[PDB]
Amino acid sequence: ILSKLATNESPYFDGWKAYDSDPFHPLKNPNGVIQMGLAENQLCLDLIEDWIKRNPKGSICSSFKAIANFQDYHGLPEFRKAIAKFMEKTRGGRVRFDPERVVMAGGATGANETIIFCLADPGDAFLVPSPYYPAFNRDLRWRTGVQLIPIHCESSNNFKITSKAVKEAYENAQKSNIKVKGLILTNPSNPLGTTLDKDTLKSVLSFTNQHNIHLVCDEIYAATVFDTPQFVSIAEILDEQEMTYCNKDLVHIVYSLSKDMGLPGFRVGIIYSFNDDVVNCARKMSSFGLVSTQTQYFLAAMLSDEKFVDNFLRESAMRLGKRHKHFTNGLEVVGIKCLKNNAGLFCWMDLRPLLRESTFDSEMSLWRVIINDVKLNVSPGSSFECQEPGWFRVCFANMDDGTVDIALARIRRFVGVEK
Amino acid sequence: ILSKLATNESPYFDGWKAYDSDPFHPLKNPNGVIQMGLAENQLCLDLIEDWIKRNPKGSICSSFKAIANFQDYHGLPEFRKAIAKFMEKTRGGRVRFDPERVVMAGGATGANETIIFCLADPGDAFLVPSPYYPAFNRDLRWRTGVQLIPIHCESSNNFKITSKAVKEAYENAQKSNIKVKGLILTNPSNPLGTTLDKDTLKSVLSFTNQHNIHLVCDEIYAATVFDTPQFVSIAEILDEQEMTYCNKDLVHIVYSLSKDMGLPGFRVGIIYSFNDDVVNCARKMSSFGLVSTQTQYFLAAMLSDEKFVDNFLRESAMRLGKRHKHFTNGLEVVGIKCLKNNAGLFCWMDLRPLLRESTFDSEMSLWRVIINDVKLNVSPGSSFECQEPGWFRVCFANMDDGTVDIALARIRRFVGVEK
Ligand SMILES: *Cc1c(COP(=O)(O)O)cnc(C)c1O
Ligand SMILES: *Cc1c(COP(=O)(O)O)cnc(C)c1O
Ligand SMILES: NCCOCC[C@H](N)C(=O)O
Ligand SMILES: NCCOCC[C@H](N)C(=O)O
Repeated sequence: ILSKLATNESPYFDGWKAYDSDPFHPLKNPNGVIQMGLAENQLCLDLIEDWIKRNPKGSICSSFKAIANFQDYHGLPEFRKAIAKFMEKTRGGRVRFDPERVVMAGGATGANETIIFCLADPGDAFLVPSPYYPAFNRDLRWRTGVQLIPIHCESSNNFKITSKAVKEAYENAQKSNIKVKGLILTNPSNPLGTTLDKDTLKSVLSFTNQHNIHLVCDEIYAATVFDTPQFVSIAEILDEQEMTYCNKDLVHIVYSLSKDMGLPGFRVGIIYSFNDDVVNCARKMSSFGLVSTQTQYFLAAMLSDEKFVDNFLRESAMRLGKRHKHFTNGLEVVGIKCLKNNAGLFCWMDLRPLLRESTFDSEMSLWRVIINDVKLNVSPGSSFECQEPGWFRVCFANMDDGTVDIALARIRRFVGVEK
Repeated sequence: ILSKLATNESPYFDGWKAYDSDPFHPLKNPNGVIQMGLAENQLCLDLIEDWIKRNPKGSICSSFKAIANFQDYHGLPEFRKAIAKFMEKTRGGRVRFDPERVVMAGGATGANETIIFCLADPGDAFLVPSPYYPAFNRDLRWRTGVQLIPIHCESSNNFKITSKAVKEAYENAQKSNIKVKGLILTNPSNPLGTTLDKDTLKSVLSFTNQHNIHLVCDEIYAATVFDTPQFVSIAEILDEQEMTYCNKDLVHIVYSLSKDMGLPGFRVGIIYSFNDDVVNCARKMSSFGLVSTQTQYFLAAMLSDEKFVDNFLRESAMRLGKRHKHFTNGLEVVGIKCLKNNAGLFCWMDLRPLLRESTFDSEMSLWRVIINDVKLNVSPGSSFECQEPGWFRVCFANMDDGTVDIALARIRRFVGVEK
């Protein structure tokens, strides 16, 4: 006699399974499936590996007893500070983050779930532009009892958020007598890999503020921007003249080191709320997903080395851009267009012309050819609740140059032999 | 407009505050408050510190990329295995643990909360003997909407669980039309520091099984036993002849390394369920509180060193016992009796004769003298929902010999100057 949650728990996992089954390897499995579905950042690990060698004092008492026995939920004082500065830094030191507000959580997964707990009761709702990070359906609803309402986005205006589409989704929900507690954005965007425009942000923070609902911003890809415009954080939107009168009790940021540092395995999630009560409730809830002191120690060390941090953010961006363009260009050879983007660890590719029809059935049909016959594991627009068929997210930050070129040839091959 | 949880959130923290304010230190603050309220294990850290030095390969790629990028929620294969054996070992290898069942969680705090999510819906109930680990009131209810029903325990039969008291609490709840989904024990016991008797366990697993409700066992102090009888794990109760027919879907274990290894800061919580569905649901929920891969690596290394593990469990028990007896004896000099115990990092001291009356008001009165005038931070029975005044939990595993002797003198002093 389990609980509802237990007693109530795989079609979009076909790609992921096809790979695990026949995993590509240059020598061992050369005709294997190339992983292009997971958003990992590895074009920089050599930068982190390096740092670790020349600095044999950023771990295991380089004070072992202290970090091992330390169990306060504000975490190590120096850990907070290094996280707050790493954040100011990512937004070009154009804003200040008070580390006394920095709260921990089980990576961004626990961050997003915890914040929802703080802003909505079972049954309440949250608005969210589509396409969006699929795990949201779990992270934001499963144990929170909170439901998600989609704000529709299409290819015409390149998938931008419009006051029309927002009030559309918003008002619509009201008819059904649904209580909307807030709106959650992802900026830079996932799966679009696009940094939201400054005015666009303003419009949304306006709508949000004009209806006293929250604006949760998951800026986890903040340090993956590799091309203009420059990333405008919500923290910056608030320090602006015309936005001075917005209620900071409605604004919150959700961060993590899993994507712009390539450390998803360290489970470093952060919640930076402009609301003191939320900061409180959020911290008390962090004792369910506190970052390991052992890991807090190591990061306080590495993130305190300005020289390293400045080099990384710069060096890393240079590679991501290099990689991205190299991939985009290859695709435009065989005539494949992508959604122009300047961030993320992937690109929003358009295969609408390869669809036999403009139906999801076709999208799923084509996708099967890619995971089985072209042997590349990629994600289909439907996985992200994209409301228009034909789009695929393709990740390019988890492999080396040679592999990126094999995939390109494979795509070049498949396309040629199709017209 | 926050959520109910946020918009709804300190008298028992007087002791904790008195210490932070005037913290004892041999030279700096010699007349300071001695910390005897926190259940930390440090009589062994030298054993762990040591191991780390002679083994400079149990951390940060001694394979950094791999552990850093690793994000599967079954965790590192070798991490599970070393945790499963460390567990078999703690129960005298008298039982076997299949590491394929080992699920992670945010320390025991996230373990206990996650399991409740899996076994009870908002409004359901759980039975729990009193006194109990105070954080339960948060860990088990706060975000689960599940309520706790106390099974009364008194000093007569030395605070044992009786079928009478259990069916008492159980049936009583039914009248009030409350749905009871299970019963959660702590063995060894907190704050009693007593390992439950073999037959006693059987009786409870019987009542539980005879009413198809769950039996969650938080055996977090399993490796702190320092005196007979020997710790009987619930895993062992199940491998017994007369218990062969009990439903394993109702039995679950909750573990952590925070108390018997002194690593509360590494947030290593485990859930070992004999129920395959719970194991599933529990794992999917672990992605909210996964142990850091960086920490999984280090533990897979140290816990794989049998020689070390055998020495530790043995060495550690020897010190805990040494310390405990030395403390108990001192107390019996001035005539202070404690509840006989063979585990934990504290002792259940009886100050009933010092109470001016048999009321909690008196208990709180006396407690004030101890935290302010005798300057020792200790926990009062009421903090643990003890239903009878006069008992105090006093922790003795977080300081050295000299400090343990100062406290004893302080208590000797206070007692003398009181009769
Ligand atoms: C990858 C991702 C996450 C996961 O963050 P973790 O730290 O790994 O938990 C959350 N949100 C978005 C939008 C992501 O892309
Ligand atoms: C100390 C304690 C906990 C906390 O375990 P953590 O790993 O620190 O989260 C849970 N339950 C009991 C009974 C405890 O004594
Ligand atoms: N979508 C389920 C959660 O897994 C985390 C996301 C992962 N980084 C990915 O991009 O698939
Ligand atoms: N009681 C609140 C949770 O803190 C954890 C428990 C701690 N180890 C203690 O013994 O006080």
